[PDB]
Amino acid sequence: FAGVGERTREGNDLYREMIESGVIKLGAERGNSKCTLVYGQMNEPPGARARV
Amino acid sequence: LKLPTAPLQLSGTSAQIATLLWQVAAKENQLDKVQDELYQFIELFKQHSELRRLATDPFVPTLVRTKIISSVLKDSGASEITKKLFEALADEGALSALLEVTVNYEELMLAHKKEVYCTVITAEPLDKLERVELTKKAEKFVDAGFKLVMQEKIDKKLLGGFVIEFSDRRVDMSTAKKVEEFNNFVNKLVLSI
Amino acid sequence: ADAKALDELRKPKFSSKYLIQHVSQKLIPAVKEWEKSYQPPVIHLGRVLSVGDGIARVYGLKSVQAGELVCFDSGVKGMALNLQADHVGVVVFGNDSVIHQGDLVYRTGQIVNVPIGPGTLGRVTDGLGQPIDGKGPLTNVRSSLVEVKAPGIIARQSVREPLFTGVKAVDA
Amino acid sequence: KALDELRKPKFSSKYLIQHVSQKLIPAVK
Amino acid sequence: EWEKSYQPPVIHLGRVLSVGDGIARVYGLKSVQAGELVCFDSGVKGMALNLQADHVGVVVFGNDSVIHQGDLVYRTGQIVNVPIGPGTLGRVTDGLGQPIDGKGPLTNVRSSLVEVKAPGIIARQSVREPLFTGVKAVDALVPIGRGQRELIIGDRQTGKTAVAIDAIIHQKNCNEQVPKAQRVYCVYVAVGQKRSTVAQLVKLFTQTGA
Amino acid sequence: PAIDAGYVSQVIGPVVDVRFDGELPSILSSLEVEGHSVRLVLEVAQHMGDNTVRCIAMDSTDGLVRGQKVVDTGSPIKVPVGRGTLGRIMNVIGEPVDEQGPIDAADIWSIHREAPEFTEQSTEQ
Amino acid sequence: GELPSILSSLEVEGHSVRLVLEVAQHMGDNTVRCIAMDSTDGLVRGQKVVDT
Ligand SMILES: Nc1ncnc2c1ncn2[C@@H]1O[C@H](COP(=O)(O)OP(=O)(O)OP(=O)(O)O)[C@@H](O)[C@H]1O
Ligand SMILES: [Mg+2]
Repeated sequence: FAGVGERTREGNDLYREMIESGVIKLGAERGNSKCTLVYGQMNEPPGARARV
Repeated sequence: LKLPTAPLQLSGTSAQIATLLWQVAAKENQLDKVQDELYQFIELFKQHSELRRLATDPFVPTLVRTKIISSVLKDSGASEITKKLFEALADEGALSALLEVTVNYEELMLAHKKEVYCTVITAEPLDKLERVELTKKAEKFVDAGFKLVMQEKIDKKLLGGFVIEFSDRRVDMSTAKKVEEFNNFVNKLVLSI
Repeated sequence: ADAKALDELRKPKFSSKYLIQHVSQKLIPAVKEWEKSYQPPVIHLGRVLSVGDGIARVYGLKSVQAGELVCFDSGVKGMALNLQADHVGVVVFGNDSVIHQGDLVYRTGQIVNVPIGPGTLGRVTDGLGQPIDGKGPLTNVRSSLVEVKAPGIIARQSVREPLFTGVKAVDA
Repeated sequence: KALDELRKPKFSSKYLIQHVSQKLIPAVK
Repeated sequence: EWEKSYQPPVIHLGRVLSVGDGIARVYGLKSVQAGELVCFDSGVKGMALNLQADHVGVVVFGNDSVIHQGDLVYRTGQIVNVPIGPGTLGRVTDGLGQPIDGKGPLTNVRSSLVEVKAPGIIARQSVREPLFTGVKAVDALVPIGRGQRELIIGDRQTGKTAVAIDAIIHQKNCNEQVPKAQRVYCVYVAVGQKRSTVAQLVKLFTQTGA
Repeated sequence: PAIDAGYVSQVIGPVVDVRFDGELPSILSSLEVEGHSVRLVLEVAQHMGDNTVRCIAMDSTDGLVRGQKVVDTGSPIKVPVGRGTLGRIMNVIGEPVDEQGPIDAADIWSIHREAPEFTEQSTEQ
Repeated sequence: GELPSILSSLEVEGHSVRLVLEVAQHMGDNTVRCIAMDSTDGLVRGQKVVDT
């Protein structure tokens, strides 16, 4: 999931709802995760949102 | 009127002052008195910070900037071409154009002693006969009564022959490229038969 | 006119010093008779080159940070938007009719600040934190930057508590 | 480098040579 | 005869002044022609488009990331050309004729200029013979002769390629039935499309036989 | 340490010009700014022409002074890739922004590459 | 000398009608840009302008 210039609240919502879905696993079971998140959300300067 | 022809045609607004400076210094036969007086002024800006304040600082008044320059250049036998140029560049605040005029004054001067620079790259260092046979090749690459100086470098990536480099063109009569220009001619021709 | 040809003019190539030695003894007498016509030179302070449209172009200010409060000698604040090679473009927090060409621009050394704290509670301030309610300066307060970056994903949590508007259509 | 302030000139006039030519030509004998 | 008539050309050089956004401004190159292929020393080609008095503006045929300030750009002496001939049939080339289908070099082909003067009044004759599209809304209502430029204009996803593809596919069906003199050889130029869209079209054209 | 370490020449918002005294960085190279409060990397966008590059800041530029030392990393922005990046949150420059420690990486790939070639496409629906 | 402030009034010395200029900006190089309150026809470069 590349979040490019959207809400940071929505980045926190997806991240938290993937932890309770088991899509993201934290700690020593990190390797059993299925999703990686890249976030360049709408508070970033326009260079960071142009490359994320 | 009638001014001398400048040898080179150059760019604008700082190279255009230098070709006017060359033309009034070619009329007066002062082509090297004006040149080293430029070279003195290049050195004059390096040592005196209040002389280069008359070229960068925008808050220097123009009545000050043309009176410091005129009352400093009134003696020491400067060319009338020079002290008229420098009050003209101080009237308009164009004293910072002077590094760029001096560079374009050089290119007009070096094309007046048709001396053209060079670089010859060969495979191994030359003989004294390999030197003499090569200028006979190389002064047919300058299209007037020009003299080539030379600069000799070596590269065994070349398999004999030479590469003449003129800083705006090169000519490669080296046999390392004559191999490649031979191979691609016969790699093109067997595909045409 | 390439820089290969311009950086050859670093090293001296005159071999004749009959005008270097002459004007080096007449330059300092020449500058000395024109000193009440020189504004004093400016390196770490600033001097206004152009002012108009609510943007000042400031010569000097060699060590302004990008986007910091500068202070004109009129007392007006500015913010150094673009640092350019030759000038600094500042945007004037106030009326540009009181800034002139030639004015000193002082550096405050801080990116744009407002007073924050408990003592800003109760007050009517302007767009820069200066109070306009007339009841004094702000006390019990400290300066904070106005362009803080928002907290990231891991610094947040879900929205759980209600903010009651008191408006009936809204809170229903 | 102390001469690097003068490497880039910019002028207040597009017609700078038309003033320079009005002072360099009468420097000729 | 090649070796007895052989002098290497002088190669005129140029220095890259500035480079960015696929444009390189070049100092020098004083004998370059307008619209001439240049060659950067990074291997990437270029075309000299506006020859200004102080620099040359070069549009870069490729990624401008390999070009630096002060790089050597050499002129090739030639206006921009592509390989023409029957060896281009069946091949997928790029915008300068270099093949991108991975089937080797273009054999049996000849380099010709891409900017040719169009044939004038005395070189034409009347468009009289039909080009059958195979699309019956076209061949009945808006029929197309041979030598006629016809616009397919419409919004997105309205079937403009499908009219064009069916003209190409139908020529294959017609080329198997006519004598050798009147056979239509199609060229499809795909400008600015996806590469997946183009690989779907050469898959359709291989499967149909077109 | 002197050459291939340029200095900030002008700052206009997100766009920084750095002047390098010799050996300019390539276009798309990453440039670190020394002495900033946060890690400020700059991606080289243009060569301006007088030993100056024009580059884009990946973070805020409020705080940049016109002499600030800029080191070149000699490569584009390179981010951690692999199966070690799964379950992590990264920002634009590959830093973890989820406070879960450093991202162990199979490789560190640059974020700039070309498209796959025409021979590399797959036409299946 | 010293520039007039922005919005200051300038009177042009010697003109058929009283011409009042209002300073709009400081252009740099000791120049102000002004908007005229009357016609500028008949105005000569180098005419004296008095700052009020
Ligand atoms: N004659 C037709 N009959 C049935 N379906 C069609 C016809 N023409 C096109 N389509 C369908 O409509 C879709 C749009 O067609 P097409 O790709 O030709 O449009 P286009 O004008 O090329 O659009 P664009 O180039 O903007 O994507 C295609 O998926 C195609 O399958
Ligand atoms: Mg289409």
